[PDB]
Amino acid sequence: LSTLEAEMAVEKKAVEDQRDADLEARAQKLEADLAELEAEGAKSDVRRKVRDSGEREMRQLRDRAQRELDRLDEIWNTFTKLAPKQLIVDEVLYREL
Repeated sequence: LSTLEAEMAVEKKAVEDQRDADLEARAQKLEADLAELEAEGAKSDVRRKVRDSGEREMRQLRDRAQRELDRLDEIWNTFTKLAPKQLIVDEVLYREL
């Protein structure tokens, strides 16, 4: 249980580091690309539509990564608390186990 808990946290951390690296890069792309639009023929409403599409895209990026974290925690919890008579209806989670 010690070695597996470690590996599981390392793998779970690798997803956290990957998420933080992508959201920062996407945010930088927003700053740089939004600066071009604000410095060149800028208008109030259009820039808001570009940043809204930027915020919405960033939201989806964090949601996806959080889904994997939720899936990972669902996998580690099921193994530690596992016992006979337990029923697994996911079938993809069972394949992962």
